[PDB]
Amino acid sequence: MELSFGARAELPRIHPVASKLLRLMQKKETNLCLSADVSLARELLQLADALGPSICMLKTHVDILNDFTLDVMKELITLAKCHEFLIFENRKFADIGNTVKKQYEGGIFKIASWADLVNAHVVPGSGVVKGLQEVGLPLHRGCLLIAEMSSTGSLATGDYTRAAVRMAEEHSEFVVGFISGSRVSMKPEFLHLTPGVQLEAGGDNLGQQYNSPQEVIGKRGSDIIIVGRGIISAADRLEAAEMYRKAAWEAYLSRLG
Amino acid sequence: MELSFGARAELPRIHPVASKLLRLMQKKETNLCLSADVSLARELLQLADALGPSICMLKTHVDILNDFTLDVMKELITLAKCHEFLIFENRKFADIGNTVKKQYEGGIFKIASWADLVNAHVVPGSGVVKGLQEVGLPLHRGCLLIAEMSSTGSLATGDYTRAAVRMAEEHSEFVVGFISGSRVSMKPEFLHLTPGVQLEAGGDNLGQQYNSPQEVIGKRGSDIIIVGRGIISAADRLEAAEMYRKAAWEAYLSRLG
Ligand SMILES: *c1cc(=O)[nH]c(=O)n1[C@@H]1O[C@H](COP(=O)(O)O)[C@@H](O)[C@H]1O
Ligand SMILES: [Cl-]
Repeated sequence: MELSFGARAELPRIHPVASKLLRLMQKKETNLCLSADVSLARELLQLADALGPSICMLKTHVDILNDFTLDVMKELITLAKCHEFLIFENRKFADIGNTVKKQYEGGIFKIASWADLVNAHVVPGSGVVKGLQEVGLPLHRGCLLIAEMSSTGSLATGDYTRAAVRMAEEHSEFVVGFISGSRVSMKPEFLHLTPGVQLEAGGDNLGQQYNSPQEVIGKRGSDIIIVGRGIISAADRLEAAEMYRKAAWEAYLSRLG
Repeated sequence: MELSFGARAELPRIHPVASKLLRLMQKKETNLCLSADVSLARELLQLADALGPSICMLKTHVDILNDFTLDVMKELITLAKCHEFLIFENRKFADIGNTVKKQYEGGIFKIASWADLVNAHVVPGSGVVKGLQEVGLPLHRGCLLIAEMSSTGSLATGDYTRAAVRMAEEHSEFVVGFISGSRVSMKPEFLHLTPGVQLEAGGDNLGQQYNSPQEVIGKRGSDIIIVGRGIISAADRLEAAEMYRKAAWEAYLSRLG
């Protein structure tokens, strides 16, 4: 009952942004999302260009980009179109509906204007989704709900995770998936993206816990690995990205049969 | 026995930021925080100056400020020092430790460089606090933990709320209190700040729910009301600020005896 990414792109209830992503995943043989956790535009753009062919998605961190401008994002969009990847902004929206609407659409960042995908916490209740949707729906954007977190002590467990899944189901015109550590929905229209991924066992000094691509994709049933430091800290970020891409792709192929 | 704000300001285990806030609350007879939910610097600085005398705190929304610069924040600080109120940035930090550290210190906004107070969601586990504290402690800052939310379908209930209180207790060198709808800790060194406050019954059309100053300060035992639209959308903003200040203050006096 496992389907390829390319077949999932054709599912009757699939959102257009999800279909676009699934098609490029299949085309490029990648289910790797780069977490571009860097402070300078030059580095962001150079990683985007060099690793573009290896990734299905680049996760931006505009709240840490010391030299953000909208022109930087225009250049990133050019690279995304060229190399074929989606732009996912990291910011974990987590406020009442009316607030997150403005945080998404406006300020200096104007996130909705350039991000294909955003993510939201479900702790406020579904108003968080509803607010983001008022902005992103006509822009053909999608949203991921944070159903589980990778960090030590995470409270996104049990009934909380179930609430996230229900909320996604009830807002499928805009919610395209989850940030989670494993498959949390049985519905194949939903994407599972998993951060906290490295080839080596370990964690960091501030509560991050790591699992491998083979574990996350192969055994836990997620779709896409989100990798920051496992790539960013490497001497050769391109080689690192290729190792992560192969790991995640081959784990996916093995669950297909 | 309930202590006055002035007496709480002198408690041996009080955090310096909380002491500063409690002293000016007592001095100015105000336990009102203005939520400065505006898009333009001119509007933020106008409200800060006009309403400064009536408030103990101004909650900024830098993620919606279309013309943010550091010079705007220098000028806001000058108003805060003149009128005597603290600056509390709204952004509900909600990510792993390593990420929120950078979101707090860096980017274009450099929140730690001008906000007295920040707030965090507890969903990621205690790393969210550890990460923020690594930046906030050197900068003499404080943090509030979001123990309850004002919105419909909030998951910040029960064991989640209890987890927030334990996290605060264990990080009392940085955490000075809570965003909550009610008193959640019995320790008088912690502040309670409550959003979703208006004089009349109701909500917004994106899940916000409202309670009155008398209910939240008097019956529910909170310390400070956070008010945005109840003031900002009024014809006469100074009069509205004064109505909320008087309401919150009298509720406090009555609980005190
Ligand atoms: C988001 C949600 C979550 O549960 N765990 C996370 O780590 N994140 C974000 O993903 C990235 C992890 O990066 P790294 O540990 O691979 O360097 C990071 O951007 C974090 O905010
Ligand atoms: Cl709030």
